[PDB]
Amino acid sequence: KVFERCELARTLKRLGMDGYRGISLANWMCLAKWESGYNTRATNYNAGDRSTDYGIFQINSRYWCNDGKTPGAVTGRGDSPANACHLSCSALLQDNIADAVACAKRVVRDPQGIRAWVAWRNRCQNRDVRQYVQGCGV
Ligand SMILES: [Cl-]
Ligand SMILES: [Cl-]
Repeated sequence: KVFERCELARTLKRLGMDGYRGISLANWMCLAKWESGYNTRATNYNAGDRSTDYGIFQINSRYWCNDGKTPGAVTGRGDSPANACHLSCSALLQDNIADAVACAKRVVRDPQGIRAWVAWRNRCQNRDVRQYVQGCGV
């Protein structure tokens, strides 16, 4: 699904993203915009490390969801960082963003917070992001 700007804004608000782990709704808006153009079915393969970015927030398969084909995990068990969101990557390609939202919340629970996405740094950090939520009634 390709969300309209204010429609997404109202949806993220309802899903409790405003101020989640200190991140304003405008920053979440800035992130989705640059990551997918508000497209839930967006995917990007990284030839470089053999991982894929899924969905509206372009969540990577190396750490956050399982797609079975990305190299990198434990062989056996113990201190296991893989599929942190406990979801099939497919779940991040649905029109309903509840799962993508829950996963994005888990991502920012780590020290880097919203900095986990390089695009946020290049395109949103230290910028006036009010434009993304203006006139949406949020
Ligand atoms: Cl799933
Ligand atoms: Cl799975």
